[PDB]
Amino acid sequence: GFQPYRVVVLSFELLNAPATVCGPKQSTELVKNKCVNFNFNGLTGTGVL
Amino acid sequence: DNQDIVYSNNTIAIPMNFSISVTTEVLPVSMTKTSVDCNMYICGDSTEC
Ligand SMILES: *[C@@H]1O[C@H](CO)[C@@H](O)[C@H](O)[C@H]1NC(C)=O
Repeated sequence: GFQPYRVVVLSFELLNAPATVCGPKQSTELVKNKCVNFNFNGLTGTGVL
Repeated sequence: DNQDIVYSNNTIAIPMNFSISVTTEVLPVSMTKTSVDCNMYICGDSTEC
Protein backbone atom coordinates (compact mmCIF):
# COMPACT_ATOMS: atom_id res chain seq x y z
CA GLY A 1 0.00 0.00 0.00
CA PHE A 2 3.01 2.35 0.00
CA GLN A 3 4.74 1.28 -3.26
CA PRO A 4 4.46 3.60 -6.29
CA TYR A 5 1.83 3.06 -8.98
CA ARG A 6 1.54 4.57 -12.46
CA VAL A 7 -1.98 5.71 -13.36
CA VAL A 8 -3.20 6.52 -16.88
CA VAL A 9 -6.64 8.10 -17.37
CA LEU A 10 -8.16 8.12 -20.86
CA SER A 11 -11.09 10.41 -21.73
CA PHE A 12 -13.00 10.29 -25.01
CA GLU A 13 -16.30 11.39 -26.56
CA LEU A 14 -18.59 9.08 -28.52
CA LEU A 15 -20.95 9.48 -31.48
CA ASN A 16 -21.45 13.26 -31.42
CA ALA A 17 -18.48 14.66 -33.38
CA PRO A 18 -16.16 13.82 -36.29
CA ALA A 19 -13.76 11.10 -35.18
CA THR A 20 -10.08 10.39 -35.80
CA VAL A 21 -9.31 7.42 -33.50
CA CYS A 22 -10.93 4.07 -34.34
CA GLY A 23 -10.36 0.38 -33.74
CA PRO A 24 -9.23 -2.40 -36.11
CA LYS A 25 -12.25 -2.82 -38.39
CA GLN A 26 -11.81 -3.73 -42.05
CA SER A 27 -13.82 -1.61 -44.46
CA THR A 28 -16.28 -2.74 -47.13
CA GLU A 29 -17.24 -1.38 -50.55
CA LEU A 30 -20.55 0.45 -50.18
CA VAL A 31 -23.76 -0.18 -52.11
CA LYS A 32 -26.79 2.06 -52.61
CA ASN A 33 -30.57 1.74 -53.09
CA LYS A 34 -30.70 -1.40 -50.91
CA CYS A 35 -31.37 -1.64 -47.17
CA VAL A 36 -28.30 -3.09 -45.44
CA ASN A 37 -27.02 -3.01 -41.87
CA PHE A 38 -24.29 -0.39 -42.14
CA ASN A 39 -21.48 0.93 -39.93
CA PHE A 40 -20.27 4.54 -40.21
CA ASN A 41 -17.59 5.14 -37.55
CA GLY A 42 -19.55 3.12 -35.00
CA LEU A 43 -23.04 4.19 -36.13
CA THR A 44 -24.89 0.95 -36.83
CA GLY A 45 -28.43 0.44 -38.11
CA THR A 46 -30.31 -0.81 -41.18
CA GLY A 47 -31.54 1.44 -43.97
CA VAL A 48 -31.41 2.39 -47.63
CA LEU A 49 -28.39 4.46 -48.69
CA ASP B 1 -80.72 45.24 -26.71
CA ASN B 2 -83.64 46.42 -24.59
CA GLN B 3 -87.23 46.49 -25.85
CA ASP B 4 -89.29 48.11 -22.97
CA ILE B 5 -92.52 46.46 -24.17
CA VAL B 6 -95.85 47.18 -22.48
CA TYR B 7 -98.83 45.00 -21.58
CA SER B 8 -102.28 45.79 -22.99
CA ASN B 9 -105.25 43.61 -22.04
CA ASN B 10 -107.43 44.47 -25.08
CA THR B 11 -104.96 44.74 -27.98
CA ILE B 12 -103.47 41.98 -30.14
CA ALA B 13 -100.71 42.13 -32.76
CA ILE B 14 -101.36 40.33 -36.06
CA PRO B 15 -98.90 40.03 -38.98
CA MET B 16 -99.96 41.32 -42.39
CA ASN B 17 -97.20 39.82 -44.56
CA PHE B 18 -94.78 36.92 -44.73
CA SER B 19 -91.35 35.96 -46.02
CA ILE B 20 -89.50 32.74 -46.82
CA SER B 21 -86.05 32.19 -45.32
CA VAL B 22 -83.29 29.64 -45.95
CA THR B 23 -80.94 28.77 -43.09
CA THR B 24 -77.77 26.66 -42.93
CA GLU B 25 -76.80 24.02 -40.37
CA VAL B 26 -73.58 21.99 -40.62
CA LEU B 27 -73.02 18.78 -38.65
CA PRO B 28 -69.98 16.48 -38.54
CA VAL B 29 -70.61 12.83 -39.37
CA SER B 30 -67.37 10.83 -39.43
CA MET B 31 -63.66 11.13 -38.71
CA THR B 32 -60.44 9.71 -40.11
CA LYS B 33 -59.62 6.04 -39.55
CA THR B 34 -56.07 5.23 -38.43
CA SER B 35 -54.21 1.93 -38.02
CA VAL B 36 -51.16 1.75 -35.75
CA ASP B 37 -48.31 -0.77 -36.02
CA CYS B 38 -46.93 -1.71 -32.59
CA ASN B 39 -43.46 -2.50 -33.84
CA MET B 40 -41.91 -0.06 -36.37
CA TYR B 41 -42.95 2.52 -33.74
CA ILE B 42 -41.51 1.13 -30.49
CA CYS B 43 -38.90 -0.70 -32.59
CA GLY B 44 -37.83 -1.01 -36.21
CA ASP B 45 -34.84 -2.55 -38.02
CA SER B 46 -33.85 -3.92 -34.61
CA THR B 47 -34.39 -7.60 -33.81
CA GLU B 48 -32.90 -7.26 -30.31
CA CYS B 49 -35.83 -5.13 -29.12
C1 LIG C 1 -95.58 41.89 -48.76
O1 LIG C 1 -94.22 42.04 -49.08
C2 LIG C 1 -93.92 41.99 -50.47
C3 LIG C 1 -92.42 41.95 -50.65
O2 LIG C 1 -91.86 43.18 -50.24
C4 LIG C 1 -94.59 43.19 -51.14
O3 LIG C 1 -94.40 43.18 -52.54
C5 LIG C 1 -96.10 43.12 -50.89
O4 LIG C 1 -96.77 44.24 -51.39
C6 LIG C 1 -96.40 43.02 -49.40
N1 LIG C 1 -97.81 42.82 -49.18
C7 LIG C 1 -98.57 43.57 -48.36
C8 LIG C 1 -100.02 43.17 -48.30
O5 LIG C 1 -98.13 44.50 -47.71
